[PDB]
Amino acid sequence: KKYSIGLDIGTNSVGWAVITDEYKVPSKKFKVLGNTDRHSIKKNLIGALLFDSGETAERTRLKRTARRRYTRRKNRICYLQEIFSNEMAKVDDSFFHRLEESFLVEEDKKHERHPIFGNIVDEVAYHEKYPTIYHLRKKLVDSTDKADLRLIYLALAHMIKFRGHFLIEGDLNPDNSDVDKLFIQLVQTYNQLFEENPINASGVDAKAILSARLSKSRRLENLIAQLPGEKKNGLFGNLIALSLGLTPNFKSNFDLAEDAKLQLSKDTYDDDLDNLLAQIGDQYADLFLAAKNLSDAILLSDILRVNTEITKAPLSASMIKRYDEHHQDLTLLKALVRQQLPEKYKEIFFDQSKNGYAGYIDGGASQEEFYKFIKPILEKMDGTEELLVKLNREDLLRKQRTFDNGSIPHQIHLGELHAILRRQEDFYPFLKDNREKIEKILTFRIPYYVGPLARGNSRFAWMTRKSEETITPWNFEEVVDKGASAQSFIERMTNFDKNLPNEKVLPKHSLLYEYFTVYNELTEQKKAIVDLLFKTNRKVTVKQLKEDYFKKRFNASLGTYHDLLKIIKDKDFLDNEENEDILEDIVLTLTLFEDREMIEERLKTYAHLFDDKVMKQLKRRRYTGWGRLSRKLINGIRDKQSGKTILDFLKSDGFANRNFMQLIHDDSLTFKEDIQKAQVSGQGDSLHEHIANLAGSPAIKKGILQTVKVVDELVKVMGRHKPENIVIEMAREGLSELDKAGFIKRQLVETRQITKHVAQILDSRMNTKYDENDKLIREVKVITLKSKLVSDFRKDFQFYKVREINNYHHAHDAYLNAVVGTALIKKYPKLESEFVYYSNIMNFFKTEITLANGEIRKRPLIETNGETGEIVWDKGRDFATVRKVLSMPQVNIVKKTEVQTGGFSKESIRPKRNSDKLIARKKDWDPKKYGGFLWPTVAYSVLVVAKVEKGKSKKLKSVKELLGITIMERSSFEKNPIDFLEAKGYKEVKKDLIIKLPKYSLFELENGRKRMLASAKQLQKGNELALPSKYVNFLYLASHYENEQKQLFVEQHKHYLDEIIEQISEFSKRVILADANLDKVLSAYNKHRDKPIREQAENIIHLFTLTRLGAPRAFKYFDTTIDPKQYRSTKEVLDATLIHQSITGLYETRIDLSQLG
DNA sequence: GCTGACGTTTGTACTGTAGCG
RNA sequence: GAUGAGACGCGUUUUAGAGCUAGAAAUAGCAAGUUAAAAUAAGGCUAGUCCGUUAUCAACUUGAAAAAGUGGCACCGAGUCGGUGCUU
DNA sequence: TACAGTACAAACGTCAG
Repeated sequence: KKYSIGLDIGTNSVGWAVITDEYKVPSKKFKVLGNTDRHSIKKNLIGALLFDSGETAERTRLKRTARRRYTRRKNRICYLQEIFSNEMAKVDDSFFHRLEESFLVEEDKKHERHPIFGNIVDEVAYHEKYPTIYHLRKKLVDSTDKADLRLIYLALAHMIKFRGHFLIEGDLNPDNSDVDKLFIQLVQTYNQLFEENPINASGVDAKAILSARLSKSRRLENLIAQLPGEKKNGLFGNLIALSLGLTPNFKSNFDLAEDAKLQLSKDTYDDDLDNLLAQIGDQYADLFLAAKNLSDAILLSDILRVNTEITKAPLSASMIKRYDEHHQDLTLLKALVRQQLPEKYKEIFFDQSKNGYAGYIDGGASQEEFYKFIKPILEKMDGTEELLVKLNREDLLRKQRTFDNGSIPHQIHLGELHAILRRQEDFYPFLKDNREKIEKILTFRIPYYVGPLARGNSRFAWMTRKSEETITPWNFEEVVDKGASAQSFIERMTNFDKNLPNEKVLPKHSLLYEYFTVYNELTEQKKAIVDLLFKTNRKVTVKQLKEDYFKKRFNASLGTYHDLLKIIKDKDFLDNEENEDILEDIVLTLTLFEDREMIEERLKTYAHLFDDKVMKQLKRRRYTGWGRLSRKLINGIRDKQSGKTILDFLKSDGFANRNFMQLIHDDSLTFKEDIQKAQVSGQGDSLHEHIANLAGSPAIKKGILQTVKVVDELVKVMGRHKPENIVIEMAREGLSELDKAGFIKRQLVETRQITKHVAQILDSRMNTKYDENDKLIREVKVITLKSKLVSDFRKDFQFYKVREINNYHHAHDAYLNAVVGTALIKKYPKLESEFVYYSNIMNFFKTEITLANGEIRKRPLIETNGETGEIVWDKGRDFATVRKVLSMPQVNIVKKTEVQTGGFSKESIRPKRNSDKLIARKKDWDPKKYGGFLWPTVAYSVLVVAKVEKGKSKKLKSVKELLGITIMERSSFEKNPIDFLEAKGYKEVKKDLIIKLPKYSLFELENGRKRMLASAKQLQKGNELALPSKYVNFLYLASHYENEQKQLFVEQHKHYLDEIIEQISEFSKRVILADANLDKVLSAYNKHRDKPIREQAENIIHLFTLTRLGAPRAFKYFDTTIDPKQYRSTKEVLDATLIHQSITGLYETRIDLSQLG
């Protein structure tokens, strides 16, 4: 007999349901394997697979980047120490070894305690002479003294490590460092985006309003009070506030519906800024870059404020003069305190937990916590005004290692490098011989297009070698094949157009992209409009359109047409038609790279077009990002009837215009057929490659894979017979004949490309037969549904969903996918070109139709299709079946058992203490002496039966125990489990009996109670409530008590509130075992029953957190908060029935673990 | 979010200890 | 909304930065403090200025692995699946 | 020889990241 499937593919679950011709689900009796006494189990063929959500590579990428950064940093040091190696070995033989084991305690350390000089006199006197490394650094710069080589090393290393940033290109000049010149460039950028309401920098001295001895807020308001055209709430004002490192609300400016807060000091500023630009435009990107550059410049004028000489180590000198300022302010504060406020001293300067100077130096407090502790203490205190104003301009008792040190360029460290090096060349000859080598060590940066410097063994790299020898800062220029590496960067980094695959996506400031998007929005008058307006200003207002042309604002812009007209300065060149592709490749070099030499090497191909000054400016220009479209989509394909391209149709289209999405979607044109012919993957792909070829989140792709697997298993069930229909939903998180048809399309048809891709995967998986001709035979037809059809079925037919009760709702939604899609496909035979891979198509389920006049019109109760004579939907019989299935108490819910993968532990390194639970950070490093990590991630648990040592008599006591293999020791456990377990103290373990138990491994124990494994030390809730349809339909309708017969349905059935509460009571006594929670709940229901039914229901809807599957989690009922009963034990599952579940969950293998021992 | 860290806060083995002249 | 490449700044951890004074003291008073080295997943071998947190994974039989293979039907009912009748 | 003194091992909240 024929059957169908429906699937509810969410980000966290895949509902699956099997339905016969009649919409009823089967219920096969499945075979059970293993040592239990149930040889079979009856299961309904409906279910949902639950799984933890597929996460992005982003955090792995961030970690990987950190790992490379640290490795290259201590190669930078190793290169330094190699250069110093022989000559240090003379000047102080053990010095680099003393610096190597500096982290060690004295018993572990082979050499002396004090790392620099060995002895306590010279090292203490180093620190007295130099309390901060910047004292040594400015000494070595200022002072031609023949200083001890150890000190040379320490300053050079404190610059080669911690070398600042590489954002300023070439040398340091006032055109890219002075706050004045840059504020001038920022106002030019503001006036470039907004030619309306500009401002003039001539009234504002950014060297003295900015960088003044006042706060961010004083300087902001002094700046506003000298701008004629602006005000502190406005756009330019918030840009300066942000530059000032304050946190403005640009949503007040762009009139955004959600809030939009920005702070340049914040570590997620890039994400927030990117959301801001998705929301406001792309034109703003050079405005915000100029404001970021201004923040870095005023940060540089604030940090570099000592100016006693131009060569005079200006960073080190300021860190010193700050130490001077800090030690006088600290002498002042301590004296102030102990003479005029004699108590409270200890909480400030000794406590070490509180946010005073104790916690600020000695403990864990940051400068902002310290300012929020100290401000309430300088307030209500006298004589302290000089300190309070230092705190107000955030200068009070600053550290030298702060969050602001990321403003420091590498040219500052190179000038101090060069000063130190060629201040001591004439005393150390190897400092002259290798000064170019050390200056390369700090200056060298691997370019963005070369990647990791692999030797074939990297997944990530593409670097191409001109020589087979070891890469270095010095030999990089010749051992890397830069050209081949950059061509490999070109070919790896180009993404591909999802509309037309295997075609490179354009740079998003491509000029063919610009002409296209302006024309697309603007849909010979077009030609006149763009030549007169869009080629003459960056953003055409509709007032200008009417005044300049209708007499005789638009989002889209030719901004790069304007940039190039500004930069290369001859207009007749950019309007010239054969000059498109030179310029397409210029914008492509210029968006692809961020390196000076690679841009210059590629622009050298064009050195004959433009003069070396504008070429210099063109290489100084830089663009970022990428569009969603390829030139073969915009201007390559062409219609076979009319004989023009998409772009030509955008330019001329007759009397009636079409948008780009219509040039794709239009039936009449041949673009859609060419696109759908091209949509397949080149030369094909595997299942896994195809899902990694889809356009979506990894969680959705995980759902798509679990969908494919539950389908392949729902045909491994019921004898390899394929389903006649598969219905898919990707979950949501008058009229003329062509308009009646458009309202059918509006109802029935998926707009989201991911689901069509799912239908393609399932189709190509299921359908594998062919004619004598090339014609496909498709044994399965794959249906894509839409949630509104389902949700209308749910809402209209009193058939409601409220997802707090149980995870059955995923399975019920897939059953709803199955019945709605399978009724639709036999109701409408001729419409299978319209959803397989009268106008309100949903009305065939209805009993009665309410018309626009108010009147009522009836339908047949049995609903049938006239094109076949087939019965399709028997109201009151299929409608009754679906209510049975939604009520039905057994639904297979499988939490996918998963090996936990991820970080070895939580990231924070905890201090040293006598606890055994600490995870050693190295193998040499005893946690009792060094500290270490905590909260290791259990990768999987393992059931071990063994002897272990017991008592002072050292008995070999036999134990069955659940041991947590952590992610760290998974590799060693899987290398040899016997010797790992023997090293864990488990003796003569039974190898054939060892049972691997990943997270969410399921056990059944008593009275049907199921409990599942979070870890060898923690368990989670298994079962869930079968509340029959009446109770769930009630509790939706009651929680939505606030059509009126639906309110009366809730004032009737009052007792269902009591019945639901006693069913959850019964159940959680049976399964949840949180007695004091049920007692609180039953007595609180007695306490609060006088609250309205609507309030009752909405609180009981939250109360199912008492029963929901998985982790115990806190919840509330009116005034009362109920805390989780955490199952931090595992002793019982050792004698439970372990269940190994199939990915659908139908097939089972059950191990009664009590039989093991 | 939710596994586990880290205390308190109870519940189990081992040695003492018992009015006496 | 996927993914990748180059740098930074901190943060943490241990160590070094002589503490002093008393006095039986489980440390009180005072003084000090700003910095640095090192490590930043353990580590791995093809030994690279690389790789190590994404994806993937119920169980059983073959297979180094890749991978393939493993569970009768229908009915009547439903507390998470229970029961009856044919069949091998 | 039953209970007392008391050194020792599971369980039960709030943090912690």
